[PDB]
Amino acid sequence: DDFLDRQVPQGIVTGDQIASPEYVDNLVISAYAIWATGDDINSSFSLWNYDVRSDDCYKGGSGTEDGGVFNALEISKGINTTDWNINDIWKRLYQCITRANTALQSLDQMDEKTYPLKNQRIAEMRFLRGHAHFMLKQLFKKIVIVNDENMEPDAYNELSNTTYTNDEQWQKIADDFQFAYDNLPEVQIEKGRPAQAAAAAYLAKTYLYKAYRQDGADNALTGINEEDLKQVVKYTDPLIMAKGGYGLETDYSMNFLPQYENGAESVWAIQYSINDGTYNGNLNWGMGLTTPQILGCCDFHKPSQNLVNAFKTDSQGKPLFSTYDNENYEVATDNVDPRLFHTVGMPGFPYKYNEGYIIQKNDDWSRSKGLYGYYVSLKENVDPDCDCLKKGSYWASSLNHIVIRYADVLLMRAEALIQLNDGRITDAISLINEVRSRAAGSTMLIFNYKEDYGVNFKVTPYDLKAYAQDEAMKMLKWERRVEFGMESSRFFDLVRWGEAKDVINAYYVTEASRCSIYKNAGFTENKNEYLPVPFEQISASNGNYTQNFGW
Amino acid sequence: RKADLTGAVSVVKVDEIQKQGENNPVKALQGRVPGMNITADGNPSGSATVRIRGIGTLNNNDPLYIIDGVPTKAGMHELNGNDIESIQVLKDAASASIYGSRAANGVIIITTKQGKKGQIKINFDASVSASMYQSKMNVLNTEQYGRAMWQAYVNDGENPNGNALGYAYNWGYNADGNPVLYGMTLSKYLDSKNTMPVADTDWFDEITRTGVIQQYNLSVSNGSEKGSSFFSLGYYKNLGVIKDTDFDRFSARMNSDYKLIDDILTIGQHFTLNRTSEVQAPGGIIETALDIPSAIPVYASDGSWGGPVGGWPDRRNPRAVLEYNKDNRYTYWRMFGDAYVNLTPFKGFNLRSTFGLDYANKQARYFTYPYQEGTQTNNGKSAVEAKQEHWTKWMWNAIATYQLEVGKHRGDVMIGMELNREDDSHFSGYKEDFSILTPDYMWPDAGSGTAQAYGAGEGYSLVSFFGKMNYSYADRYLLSLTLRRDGSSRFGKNHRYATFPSVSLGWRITQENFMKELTWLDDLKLRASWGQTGNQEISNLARYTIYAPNYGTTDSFGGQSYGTAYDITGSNGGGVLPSGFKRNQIGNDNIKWETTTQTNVGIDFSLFKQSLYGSLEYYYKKATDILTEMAGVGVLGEGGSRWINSGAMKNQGFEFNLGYRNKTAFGLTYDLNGNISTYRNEILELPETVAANGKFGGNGVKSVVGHTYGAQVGYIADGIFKSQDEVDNHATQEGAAVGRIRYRDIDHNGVIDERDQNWIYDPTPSFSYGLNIYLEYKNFDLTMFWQGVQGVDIISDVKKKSDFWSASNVGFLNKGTRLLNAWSPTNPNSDIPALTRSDTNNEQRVSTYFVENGSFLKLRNIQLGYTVPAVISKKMRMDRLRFYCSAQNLLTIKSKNFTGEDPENPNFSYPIPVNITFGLNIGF
Amino acid sequence: GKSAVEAKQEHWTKWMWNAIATYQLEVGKHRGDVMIGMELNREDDSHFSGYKEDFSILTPDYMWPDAGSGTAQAYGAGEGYSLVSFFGKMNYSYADRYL
Amino acid sequence: FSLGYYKNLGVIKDTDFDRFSARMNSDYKLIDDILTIGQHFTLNRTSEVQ
Ligand SMILES: OC[C@H]1O[C@@](CO)(OC[C@H]2O[C@@](CO)(OC[C@H]3O[C@@](CO)(OC[C@H]4O[C@@](CO[C@]5(CO)O[C@H](CO)[C@@H](O)[C@@H]5O)(OC[C@H]5O[C@@](CO)(OC[C@H]6O[C@](O)(CO)[C@@H](O)[C@@H]6O)[C@@H](O)[C@@H]5O)[C@@H](O)[C@@H]4O)[C@@H](O)[C@@H]3O)[C@@H](O)[C@@H]2O)[C@@H](O)[C@@H]1O
Ligand SMILES: OC[C@H]1O[C@@](CO)(OC[C@H]2O[C@@](CO)(OC[C@H]3O[C@@](CO)(OC[C@H]4O[C@](O)(CO)[C@@H](O)[C@@H]4O)[C@@H](O)[C@@H]3O)[C@@H](O)[C@@H]2O)[C@@H](O)[C@@H]1O
Ligand SMILES: [Mg+2]
Ligand SMILES: [Mg+2]
Repeated sequence: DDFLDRQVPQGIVTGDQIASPEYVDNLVISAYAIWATGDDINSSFSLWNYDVRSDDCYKGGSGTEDGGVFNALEISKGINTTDWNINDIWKRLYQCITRANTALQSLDQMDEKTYPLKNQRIAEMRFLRGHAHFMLKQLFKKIVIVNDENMEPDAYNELSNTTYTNDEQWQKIADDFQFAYDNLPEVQIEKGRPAQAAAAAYLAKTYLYKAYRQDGADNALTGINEEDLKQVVKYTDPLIMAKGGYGLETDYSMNFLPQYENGAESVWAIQYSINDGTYNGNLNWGMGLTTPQILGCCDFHKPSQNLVNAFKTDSQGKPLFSTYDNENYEVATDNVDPRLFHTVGMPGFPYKYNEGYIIQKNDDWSRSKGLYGYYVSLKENVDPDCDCLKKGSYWASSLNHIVIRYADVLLMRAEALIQLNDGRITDAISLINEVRSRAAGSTMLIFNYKEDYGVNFKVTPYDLKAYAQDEAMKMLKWERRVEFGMESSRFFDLVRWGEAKDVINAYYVTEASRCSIYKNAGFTENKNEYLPVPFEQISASNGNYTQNFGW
Repeated sequence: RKADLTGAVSVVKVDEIQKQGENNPVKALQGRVPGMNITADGNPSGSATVRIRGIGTLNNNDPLYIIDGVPTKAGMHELNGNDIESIQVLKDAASASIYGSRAANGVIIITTKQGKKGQIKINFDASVSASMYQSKMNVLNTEQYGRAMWQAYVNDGENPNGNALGYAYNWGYNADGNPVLYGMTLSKYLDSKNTMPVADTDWFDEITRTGVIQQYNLSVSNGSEKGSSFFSLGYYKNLGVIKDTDFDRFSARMNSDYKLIDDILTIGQHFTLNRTSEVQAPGGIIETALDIPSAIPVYASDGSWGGPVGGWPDRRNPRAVLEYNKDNRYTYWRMFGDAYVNLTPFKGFNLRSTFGLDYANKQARYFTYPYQEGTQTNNGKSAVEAKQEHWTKWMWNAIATYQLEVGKHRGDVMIGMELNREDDSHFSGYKEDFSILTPDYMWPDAGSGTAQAYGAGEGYSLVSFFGKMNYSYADRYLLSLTLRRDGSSRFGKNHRYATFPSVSLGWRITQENFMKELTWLDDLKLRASWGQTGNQEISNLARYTIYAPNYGTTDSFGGQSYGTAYDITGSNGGGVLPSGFKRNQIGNDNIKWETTTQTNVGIDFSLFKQSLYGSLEYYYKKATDILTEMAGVGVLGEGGSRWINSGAMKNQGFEFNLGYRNKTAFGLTYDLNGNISTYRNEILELPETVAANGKFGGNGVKSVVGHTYGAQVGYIADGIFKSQDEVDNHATQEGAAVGRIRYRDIDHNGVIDERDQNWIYDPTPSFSYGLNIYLEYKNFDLTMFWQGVQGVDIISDVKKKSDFWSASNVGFLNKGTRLLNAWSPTNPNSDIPALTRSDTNNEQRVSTYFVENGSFLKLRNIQLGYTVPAVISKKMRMDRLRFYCSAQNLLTIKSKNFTGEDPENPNFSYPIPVNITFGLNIGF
Repeated sequence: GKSAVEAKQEHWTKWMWNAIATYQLEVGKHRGDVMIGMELNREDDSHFSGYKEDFSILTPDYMWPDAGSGTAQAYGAGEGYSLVSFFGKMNYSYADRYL
Repeated sequence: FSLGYYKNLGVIKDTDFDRFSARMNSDYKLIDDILTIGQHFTLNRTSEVQ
């Protein structure tokens, strides 16, 4: 009886045909596309939504109710495990993981001689899976390590987040990066595919995060591992970076301009494209909410006054380590790092180096009517006349999101050298001085401000001499804060250093005066440094997922 | 005459159905059938949702309609309902199994009019109705909005003059220190450009109108001893209360039957062709009208559409949305045909071969005009979307029937073979960059921008072998045995076919000789039935692991398109990016039919010479191996959803129908038809992931297993705080203050957290009842139908936007009028929480505050008619001339606990208007 | 290696309304038929098509516009016309011999 | 009432034309000779490869 058997699936490919050798390359491309099309406005792979907990920025929008879960995260009060954003980001990151795993499973069943690039594709897929695992580990201390591509779906119910310890989970994450470094080519003709230098840098970052041990039930620092720091120093050697032709850009702003995409400092970035056959293009929809009110709506990701005061420098060109936040920065009487105007758009200054748009303290630039200030983030925003910006119900651009920057590699190397304390502090000081020298010369688009707004730029490298470990670490922290503002890494750095509680409490106390949202804010010592495991996931996998400490 | 005589069958009087004058015949019998819930939003079309015997499965629950022996599941709003002679609802699995393999959710049997033997009839029905918008939500005007904003500002302790919305408040303090408002003033223009003058706009009145409904039917019916025919024409038009929304329908039906030889070779056919053209309301139009403040003018200074400027909340102009949506008109051609041949080799043998066809063709052309309403714009985006959809279903049926009348033993043996075959397809073209921006010019050839092409197809087939045996002894003992073997293309070869038995017993107690002295008891019958039915209403691609090349061409909100296209080279596009495949679902080769076992016990009675009739039914439904689409575990990633037989539902229900018709000494004929029904639904088994995500209830907090389908868990609101002492004495919670909602401490741990939640919402009414009254007196007929629902709870979203300030995603939105009666030191006698601009207490959480008593009792239809005396009609050659005036949804009574209005539709769905209709019937 | 799909849809809808008034007379050997008529004809045509490229399996089951991964095109047009007629006809017969 | 099925396979391979047809005509006379209401309908489905 062929009555019930003529009909076949229409417009789809069955599961038994996806393993064919002629589709695997397609699947590889899939594993990249999920990193550009799998992020929503409230859950972006840049993780700016969950970085509002730090002291760098507030949460934009009309008010606190605009993203109430994110407001609760920012104030660290009234956070429930049954929140949609936490489960959503968990599910999206694991979706990326399983897409990479499917591509890996397709790759592993192919002959090496017929497909010469099997090892390189496998290394790339392992790199993407490790990147997703690393971001999950940053968001959640306890995660499920899905590193078996040849796993049946029915076995996925048997997985648990307590199978490996914290150190074991970090090692499992770093294994993929080690394999990628051992297998990735030195240089990639296609900028989308990661190179060996990117794998080495991300492996060094993973080892650096592994060094700050979080042993025990609680989330408190329990010591620094020397072997992890040695591995970091080994995998951050300047020879490896120079072999791939990576280095600091001549100007800071080129790291955040469409005209200078895929630059020397862009070690690895997510490739966002426009006019590519898509409905609106593979734009950065995750940053669509961050556009200012002049662009039309949602005014999200507004930098805080604390960051602006941190950008202020003294007469000697050094940051104010203790009196930066005592008084607000004054354009006429305070020396300022030039990096501020490449990061924060202050009122009375051109927006994204456009003289036709001037930021004002009115409703045209603020959606909350001064509740979250009038500062505008500029790193993810573009010029309104770019032609690279499109309206797809949310203003998004094709500017690439740089996951790894060479300045980050230098700062990790400096931090590892400082923590080692094996008579190599001067090398870290030299790296910090190199970063500061790069910052000082970054005035190719803001040179006229001195003769237009009375802006005084004063940045000088630190003198090369003997420095105490605590002083050098403080200077490294300040350089990281003033270098990676608005880049969604401040809270993770605070958690890794183990000083998140004190810094967050001080920020809450200081900003309660100028921001009412912090009136009842409070940070718990061992509860709010990591996002709780979603309650839906724990219910779905009974007796397998354990909630983080403090919940 | 029931078509089963031994099952739970409800016969609907079609004459009372046409009285309501509804386009959809199903919507007319909204509360006239026990254990059958009809929910209609109120749109111009008659589209409605039907639930028979409660919720019976975790899959599609629409019942299987049968028209002239052809089964279907499409709504009847697109078919002419004025040519129906009989309606029968088969709510029992045993009785409805023989009518198809899709009878798990119940079968509604609809018979079309046919020519009555030996006579001709023509009927012309005309009807003109006015529909008026009644459920007008009360929203704050300009002064009320300013007063509410000032109250919120002073309650929060902030300066009310910093609102930055043009409101300047003159205010002070009273003797007790409570703030008091003396007066308010407004800036003439909302923006510094003097382009948006301030105004007091009634948006609900602006977007609503008085709709006009027209109905014209003309039917002719032809009978003979030797054959028959019937031809009907119909036109319906309905303008909704919401502007630029309408629905019209043309219909033409032709039925015929011919008898050859003497009684052999009976060839018949029933065909109907319908053309429905509709413009629907945009999604959330009522929500948009409610949200936008009244200060925004309809038109700007330059004549363009008004919109928010400056600090006003970002909401589009509802009038502009309706104006731009008026061109999104879709045309739908429906085609329901059937041809059958019947052969009688001898007296007792019948062979029927039937072929039924259903062809549907939908063509739509949607337009996206550029709009600029203040700060609301789409960057001048103009686009056209031409969409075409085809549905083609055909069924072939073969029936062999034999009847025997040996002595007092009556035996009917029937066998049947049925094939059902459905194919669906759709495709659409998308174009952009238009210049003239008119529907005449917006065609894909005239575009000058990016173009997209979408297209898909699917289908399935069903095979059935069924048998039915009926035995009658002394016309007193009845036995029925039916057996079905059903297979579908949605299952694998191993689990393709399944067997379903059903048995029915019946005893006519009145026929027994031991109660001939009970003259009052005219008729009494006790029947029981136990049946099994199969359900397979799932996705066609259920057992396959789906990989699809989702390039990302489909529009997505928020950018979560999950497309497969990456600029691997890094050139910011400029061509065709490399693509791939993504997983949509994981295949499951072990899926099989879902088995629904139904046990029914009924008692039918008739007393006082067919004067007091009625029935009482009790049913127990148990659905097992329910085909449910479980989601992924969470680490399984995309495509982790798969179909599995891991479900279990239980439904225990009671139904009671009664009817009393009698005349009067002075010439009044009164007929009362009452009906009452109740049911309890429970979920016994459920997959762990399904219970975790809470798609069927529990809100993802607690498993819905062991509770009613759709039940919701939330907090408990124990009033509001009225003093600092009450806040201190109560258990600590975040955001606790004076005038805020107090939440009960369920576990008595001293702190309010996510663990202080309990079952608060149960979407099951205590009982639903209906009552129809028909009075005849001196050529005057009065019809009055009441429908009531008692014991039902409803989650109110309008309350969240009426009892709270700044409880929405964006602030400064327009709220309800009752918000003015909020708690304050000046007004302590109030339960509404005090106004605030910050939701520190997090009052948007699910709680008993938003749960309201939805019990209601409304007059669904009242009709007063006059019939012309027979002598005048015979003078005018008409056999019957009648006039009537009717009111639909005229009056309703609601519980005092329901703060809102229209308990039937307590949300932002389409409103239900009051219809005043005048009609005439001519029987030439 | 060019693979493409072209899904085309065309609709034609014509309707005519006609009114005829006829009178016949049989006076003696004179037969007279007088007819008048009013006619309206109304035709509307439309068509639209979608075009997709870059297919992999290359079978009719798989070739659908959603399954494509290349450049897409959209074509579409419409037209129509109407006709109005007022006509009259007179027939005269004498002795069934002269017409 | 008429039903019809036609199928033609051309001499050239992979070219064919089939057609289903259903026609229903009727007329009714009311009163004695006034009010003659009639109708003629036909529905056809032709599938062709050229
Ligand atoms: O998933 C489970 C659970 O999650 C819920 C709970 O709320 O939502 C989360 C779920 O929803 C998404 C939607 O993708 O995010 C919504 C979430 O994001 C927030 C900030 O956190 O708002 C984001 C901004 O979006 C805006 C923008 O509005 C407009 C309309 O296009 O965009 C343009 C700018 O390009 C502006 O001109 C326009 O204002 O609003 C979108 C938001 O608005 C909603 C929510 O009520 O409804 C408003 C609609 O009403 C209309 O009148 C009818 O169409 C329209 O005017 C308007 O669109 C809803 O439709 C949209 O989601 C802007 O207002 C916001 O600032 C939060 O406010 C919001 O909660 C997903 O990311 C996330 O997964 C529920 O879905 C569910 O219970
Ligand atoms: O809705 C999902 C499911 O419905 C199918 C199966 O018939 O087709 C429905 C398509 O119609 C869409 C928009 O095109 O929405 C429904 C609207 O179209 C109308 C027109 O009458 O309904 C069409 C179709 O749905 C019923 O109304 C449901 O009972 C049927 O009577 C009728 O056959 C109108 O009523 C609705 O507003 C959209 O849902 C679908 O494309 C499948 O195509 C689809 O899988
Ligand atoms: Mg790019
Ligand atoms: Mg408690």
